[PDB]
Amino acid sequence: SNKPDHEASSQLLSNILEVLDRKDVGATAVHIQLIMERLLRRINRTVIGMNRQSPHIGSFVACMIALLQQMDDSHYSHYISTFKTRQDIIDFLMETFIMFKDLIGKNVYAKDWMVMNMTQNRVFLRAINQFAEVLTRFFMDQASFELQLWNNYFHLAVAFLTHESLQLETFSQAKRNKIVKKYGDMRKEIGFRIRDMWYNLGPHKIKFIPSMVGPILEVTLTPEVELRKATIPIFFDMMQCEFNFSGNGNFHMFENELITKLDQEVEGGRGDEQYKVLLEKLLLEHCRKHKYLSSSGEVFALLVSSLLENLLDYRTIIMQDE
Repeated sequence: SNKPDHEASSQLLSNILEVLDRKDVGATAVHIQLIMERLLRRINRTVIGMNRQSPHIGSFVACMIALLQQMDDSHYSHYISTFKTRQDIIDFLMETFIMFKDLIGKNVYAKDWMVMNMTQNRVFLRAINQFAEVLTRFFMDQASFELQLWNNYFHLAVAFLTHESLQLETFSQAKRNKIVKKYGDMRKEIGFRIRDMWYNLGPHKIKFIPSMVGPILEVTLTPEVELRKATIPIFFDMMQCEFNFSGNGNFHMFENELITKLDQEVEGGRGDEQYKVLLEKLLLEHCRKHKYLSSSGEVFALLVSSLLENLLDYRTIIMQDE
């Protein structure tokens, strides 16, 4: 029966936290700590159910982030880390990620509040980061089993990283620099964190490739240079992992959907010629790092690259010939 109170509650919920954020009124680290402790999963449940889009849900949105905006890692790690039986906290985390995907998908703003938009981007960065560290120190091969959940994470991570791109900052010549000075390039460390999570995964990667094949391309498809630069080697990485498998088998299964998706997005029109160029380059580098199977992957990547100029030429010609 909480329904009519939602907005009203948010009102309450608003002011408290913001007067908590009000600087010199009084020290509140433990106080906000407590409020966190006994309201987080709660409000998350709410906006799970409050998840209807038409109403004042957006307000709750701010509420949530504001909390965690104010609220510091020491707290995340404090007891929201330190819950009861682990499986419960696992459940909670799935709730978190699924909701985050539900946020980034169907964003609750008309894209004109891009300022607070950037802010909530940042706070989501921070929060999911804290989730990353706990998921390591509570769900790496130290928690060797029940390690699928990253599915969500990774897609969510990728799904996060799949907006606010070079053309977007292009809008004003100032726009890029503006958002960089205020924020930098979020995508950089976003992808880097996903990358180090990949590395941190360890041997269980082989359990995971065919799924994560899709995600690693958009990030690689990224218009920018540098993170894409650090991003390609992952490809040689899991192809090598598939080789650790290919001791029994190959990586043909891998390269198949590789090529597949590669197509549908390249024809979808994201990468550029220099994209394939640097692909070729770096993959070749990696192939110099390794022996014979690197040469095999080289000829396969030559096939790839070929297909790439085929597609780019296709695109440029279609947009101008019929």
